[PDB]
Amino acid sequence: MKTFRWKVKPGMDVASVPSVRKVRFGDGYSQRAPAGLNANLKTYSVTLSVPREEATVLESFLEEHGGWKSFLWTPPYEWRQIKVTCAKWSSRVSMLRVEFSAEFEQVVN
Amino acid sequence: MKTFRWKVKPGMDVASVPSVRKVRFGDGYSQRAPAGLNANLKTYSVTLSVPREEATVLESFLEEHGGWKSFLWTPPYEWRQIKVTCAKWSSRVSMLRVEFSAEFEQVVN
Amino acid sequence: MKTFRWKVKPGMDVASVPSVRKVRFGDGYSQRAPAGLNANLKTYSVTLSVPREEATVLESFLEEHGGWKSFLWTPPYEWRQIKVTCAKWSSRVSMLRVEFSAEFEQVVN
Amino acid sequence: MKTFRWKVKPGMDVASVPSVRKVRFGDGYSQRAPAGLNANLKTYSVTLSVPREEATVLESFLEEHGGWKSFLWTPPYEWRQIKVTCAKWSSRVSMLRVEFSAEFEQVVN
Amino acid sequence: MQDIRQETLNECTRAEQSASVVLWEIDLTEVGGERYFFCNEQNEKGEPVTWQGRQYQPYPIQGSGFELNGKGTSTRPTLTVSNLYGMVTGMAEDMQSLVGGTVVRRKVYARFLDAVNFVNGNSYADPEQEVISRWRIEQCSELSAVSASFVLSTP
Amino acid sequence: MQDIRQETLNECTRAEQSASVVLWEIDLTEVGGERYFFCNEQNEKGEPVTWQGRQYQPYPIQGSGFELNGKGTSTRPTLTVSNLYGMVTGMAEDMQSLVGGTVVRRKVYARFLDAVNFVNGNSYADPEQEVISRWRIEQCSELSAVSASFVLSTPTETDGAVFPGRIMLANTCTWTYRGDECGYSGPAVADEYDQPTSDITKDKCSKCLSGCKFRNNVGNFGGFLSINKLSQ
Amino acid sequence: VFQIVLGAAAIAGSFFTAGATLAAWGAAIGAGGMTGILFSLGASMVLGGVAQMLAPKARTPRIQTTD
Amino acid sequence: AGSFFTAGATLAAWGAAIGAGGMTGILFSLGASMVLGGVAQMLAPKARTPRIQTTD
Amino acid sequence: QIGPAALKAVYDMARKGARDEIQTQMRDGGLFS
Amino acid sequence: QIGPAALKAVYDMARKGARDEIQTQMRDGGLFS
Amino acid sequence: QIGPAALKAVYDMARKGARDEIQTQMRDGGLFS
Amino acid sequence: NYNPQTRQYSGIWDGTFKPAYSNNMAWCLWDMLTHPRYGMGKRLGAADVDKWALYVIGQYCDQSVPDGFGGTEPRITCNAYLTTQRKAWDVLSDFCSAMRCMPVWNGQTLTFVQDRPSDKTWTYNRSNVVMPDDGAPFRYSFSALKDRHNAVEVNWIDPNNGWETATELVEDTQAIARYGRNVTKMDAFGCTSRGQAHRAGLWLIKTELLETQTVDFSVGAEGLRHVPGDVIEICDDDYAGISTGGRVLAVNSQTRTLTLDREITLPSSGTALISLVDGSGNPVSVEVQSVTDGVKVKVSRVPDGVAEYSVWELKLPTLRQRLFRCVSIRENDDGTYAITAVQH
Amino acid sequence: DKWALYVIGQYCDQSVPDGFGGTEPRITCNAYLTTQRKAWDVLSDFCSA
Ligand code: SF4
Repeated sequence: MKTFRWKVKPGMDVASVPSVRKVRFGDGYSQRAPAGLNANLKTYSVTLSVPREEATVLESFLEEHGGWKSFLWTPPYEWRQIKVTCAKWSSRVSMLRVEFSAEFEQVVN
Repeated sequence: MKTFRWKVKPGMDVASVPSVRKVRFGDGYSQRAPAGLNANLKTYSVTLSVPREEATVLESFLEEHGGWKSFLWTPPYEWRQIKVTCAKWSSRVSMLRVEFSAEFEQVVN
Repeated sequence: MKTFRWKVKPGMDVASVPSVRKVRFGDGYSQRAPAGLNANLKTYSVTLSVPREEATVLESFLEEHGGWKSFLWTPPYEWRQIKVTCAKWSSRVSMLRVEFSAEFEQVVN
Repeated sequence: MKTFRWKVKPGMDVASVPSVRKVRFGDGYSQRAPAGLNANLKTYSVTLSVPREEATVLESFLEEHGGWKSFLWTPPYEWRQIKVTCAKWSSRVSMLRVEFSAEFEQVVN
Repeated sequence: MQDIRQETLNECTRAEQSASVVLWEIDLTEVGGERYFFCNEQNEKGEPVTWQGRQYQPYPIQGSGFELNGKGTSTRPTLTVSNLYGMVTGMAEDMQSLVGGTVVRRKVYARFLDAVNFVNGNSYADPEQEVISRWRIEQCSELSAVSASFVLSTP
Repeated sequence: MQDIRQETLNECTRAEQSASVVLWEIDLTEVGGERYFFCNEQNEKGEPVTWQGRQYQPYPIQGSGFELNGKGTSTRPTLTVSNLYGMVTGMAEDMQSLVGGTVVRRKVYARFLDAVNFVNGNSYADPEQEVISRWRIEQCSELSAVSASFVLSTPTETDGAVFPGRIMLANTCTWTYRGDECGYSGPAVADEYDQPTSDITKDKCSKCLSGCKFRNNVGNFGGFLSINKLSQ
Repeated sequence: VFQIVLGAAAIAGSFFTAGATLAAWGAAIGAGGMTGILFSLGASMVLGGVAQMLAPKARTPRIQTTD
Repeated sequence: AGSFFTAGATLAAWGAAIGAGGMTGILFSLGASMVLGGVAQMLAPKARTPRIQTTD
Repeated sequence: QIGPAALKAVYDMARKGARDEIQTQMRDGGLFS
Repeated sequence: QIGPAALKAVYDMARKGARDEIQTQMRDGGLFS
Repeated sequence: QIGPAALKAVYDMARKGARDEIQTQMRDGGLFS
Repeated sequence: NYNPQTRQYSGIWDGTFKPAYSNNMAWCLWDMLTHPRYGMGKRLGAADVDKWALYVIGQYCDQSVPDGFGGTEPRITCNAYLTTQRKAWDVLSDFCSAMRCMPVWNGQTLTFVQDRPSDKTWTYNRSNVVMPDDGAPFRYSFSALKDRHNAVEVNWIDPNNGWETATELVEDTQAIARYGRNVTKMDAFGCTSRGQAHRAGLWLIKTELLETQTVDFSVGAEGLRHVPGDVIEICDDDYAGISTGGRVLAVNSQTRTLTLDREITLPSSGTALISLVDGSGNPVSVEVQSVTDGVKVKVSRVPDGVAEYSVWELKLPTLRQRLFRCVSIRENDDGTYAITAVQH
Repeated sequence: DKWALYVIGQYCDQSVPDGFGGTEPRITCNAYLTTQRKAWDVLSDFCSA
């Protein structure tokens, strides 16, 4: 299955952290390069809240890909569909709902 | 594009920690030297709060530079234009606004 | 410039931690010596609050010495003028005032 | 001077952690021996509250000893005079009073 | 000094430079195989990196230990590659573990890459800007279900 | 046991003792330099520590690796010193990296220091209470804009030596010119290229038979002028 | 931020490992972009002599008591 | 040979527990170390020969 | 980290490094260990 | 753990491990270091 | 300290210590490595 | 184009070897390396060995030097008779120690670096090299006291008395009065003339006495221009008490003047030179006329296209060059190169 | 240290049973060193005799 349909409530964290090659010379001078060839990928600290019955469906979706594999997702940040992978998806059960916390990492693949 | 033209929130940190040459064995005589020529280049922990529409523009500006490619900036601290570089610029996307947490380290080249 | 004129408001940390030579023998006996020859130097965890227009002067004063070099200061602890060096001086900006947190280390030099 | 004649605040910690010889491989049979003869010398986390004027006298007393040179003290805990040594004695200098935080580790010699 | 073109020397001294791409070639023709071209990265269009008209396919590859020292022991670099999907394994069972082949390493500034690599093209594209070094495979030091490490040596 | 005075042994056994001050002396007089005296600390009056009437200038200096072991390799201590303000650098370019000099280390209890060091004086001041050790500089291991590290060695250090050392050669003298074995005391005759000279500052022996003949010293020639044909 | 590049005063006693204080590097344990523990080859290359770094010091046969 | 695959497994769960008394780390597989002299050295002890003498 | 196990791991890593360096010095230039 | 103090300990443990490995290789099979 | 990065540093320090110990043993008493 | 009997070269070589008997030791080494039957020709092979480096080496070895008996003599010569089977590294090292060269894999060919008086290739100041946390851009080390040999016994083979091992003793009695007396033995590989053995021993002694210090000064991305054996200059502003290098902040071609960091002091007598970098990496050097304050430097001529934040160096008449030859260059998987060098 | 060698020579001069019926000095020279060895080798040989 390809697309992620659930929605993220609280306000996520979108961390970029570009990789650069940096050399620090002597009296205050330096030398910087973009290191890589294709931008930075960015990662989203996503949290879902779902009813106790749909949590099984969400778990099945996140377990089918199983750490590897990528799914399509349109983040509510730039509204540009991207390919992402999830590898942790911790989940806390409650009386009537389940709260998922996960880290979606964008991948070129 | 070469001038960060956004406004920063009231509470921002400015760390200096200059670079000096220290010689001290145990707790005896100590000798200190100014080390390089551009001793302290500071660091500003800048925070911004912007509507969800301009978050895309701010992130595009920060991502195009991508760690390298210093840009001009006038901090509200000394009001003197300097050249700075950003490397992390995390973001958090609330219901109506988004907050940016970036670090600006000023450079010479 | 030689003398520090600004004043410290809240109550600072005055840490002594003298250096001693200690040997621990067997059944509870030991052997202690003062290690050095001239006392312990003692350090002050100083914090200033200044109007936003005077923070530039304070930073100029703290940057002229730049980690090395010493300035005279009379601590509001013993009221004896001492020679101190500052090496970090973190600063936090606000709407109308700037708060400096610094560590002054007493030096014989 | 050889006796600490100041008064300590209510909250004071007394740690013992005696010194023993333990032999136990994995989680099998274990053997314990009393190790030395002067098993535990304890440790008192002493806190004092003194007016700003007598802080000078307190620090002169704690500084002349300078880590070595144990001094006599009667803790309010067992009311038995012992010989103790101090090594840190940090201080906070408030508007009207000063708080001393010191560690008294008792000795034998 | 190495005989390298003036454009590379001009780029080396700039404060803000482009990314230094490293392109690898494995030549087993002398030992009865083919030539495989690799690059650790794709390009901005999600395609294998085109250098001098030749496509270098994306594959996790990383070399280390490269140095020029005359005194003492001859330098032995190392090259780590991805053995996921059992590709290198297939090479090990067909070429006597790649022993005796050649490894060619090119350092090229990304500014001099062919214009096809970038959406907006490359005005400073120059196929003659590269630094080439040849080594030989001495031993496939490790081959596992994940990665594969090869020892290199001077010819 | 070491021959140290009874006062030092009395101080060593005390539970609460004075600080042990280590004083250093660099002696480059045998290699054409001067003598420098250093201590890691000043005294309570902000002055260089005075020991036995001699001032030891304050300078960051620290030694390590000092031990007495007969088995195995000869002990090689290390001495790290501050190179701020380019001071040791100035010695490295003037004394051939200080190599061949002497390093003298004294351990003295601070209670025995000279009375001038303390404001209230020293009633137990005793200039005869010290422990002395001598070493030689073998190599300036590192010298940078911050510090300088020297390798020290025992003066004996039979590392590069051989025994017996005198070598049997023909057409070459192994003696030292105007030395004891050479036994020459005449006027200037020639230089190392056999060219005649009346200049005493340019008078050297070629160490060949002709050089010896120039001085009529063939009797004291250090070579053996027949072995070149018996070795065939 | 920095490159440590250990020399000789650092390895011979930890007197100048704390001279640079190794603070930000140790807090960042290094990086994937850059490597620490460079271990400058100054004194190691010169142990045999300066003339050994320019020529390979040709060898000689073992001395035999037969001759 | 380079910390390229020490982070391949990321060592996170083991490093956070430094190890255990039940189990040991740093196993250091002896694959390439035992094969340095050759495969024939892992099966036979490579009989020695006397030093060549110039007298002969 | 706890000191005991860390020290043991450092000791085994040091042994492995020493063995690798010894086997490296037995090559052509080296030191012949 | 502060790096400056730990590096000396790691170096000295490496020295001890190297000496132990050298003495081990001087045994029968070994490598004679 | 993350283990993956620290293990390479420990290995390199061990290599340096092994080289230093080997060069030390080639001195007079030593073991001649 | 080489005549072995007269040991002369006509003009440019172009390659294209020729089968003539010669005593040139560079080409004896070439035969040892690239012979398919008995040498290393099956392995290795041609196009892996730098023939031009060996050409220059043989030219150097063919130069005439004083014989010591009154005449002249070729500098370095063969006449070895290799009978025992030794490892190829042993024979290569004897060949490369008889003529003072070190073989290193350049990256495309195996080159040989010969100890010769060479001109500086590049200059590095403290603003062009990597700064570690400690303020030591350049680290200097020195050779030990017992590693400065002043007496050598060279074993050559005499063809006059009889083809037997003659020992020639070389000494430097001045250094024996400073660094004790460090004596060694050495085997001159191809020597059959007393002059060549004495020259080899004297070269060893002179190198140990003159060349003393080494430097580690790991640099930025420019290091890919360096091969081992390159001679460079180090303008260490801390080794000297003055500042003689930095970066250019602004260039004013009209009314020619330059802005630099730090402050420059003119010498009392003589014309100081400033080395800037052209608009195409050519490092021309020009003459300074006067300096205002300590920054505004007026030069005789502003080179074309001198960009801002470009490296400038200062050459004074009373300052030594301090040349260093590279012996090792290491890539740091970072973009920086770790360079080791020794006095020149 | 000349005094240490003095005591050592005194110890080496002591008379001990010869094994044939008479007496004999404890430790003695009569070496003839012809080859050139490192000074450490000769010193260790002397200090092991
Ligand atoms: S050759 Fe004669 S004059 Fe010259 S040093 Fe020898 S003994 Fe003296």
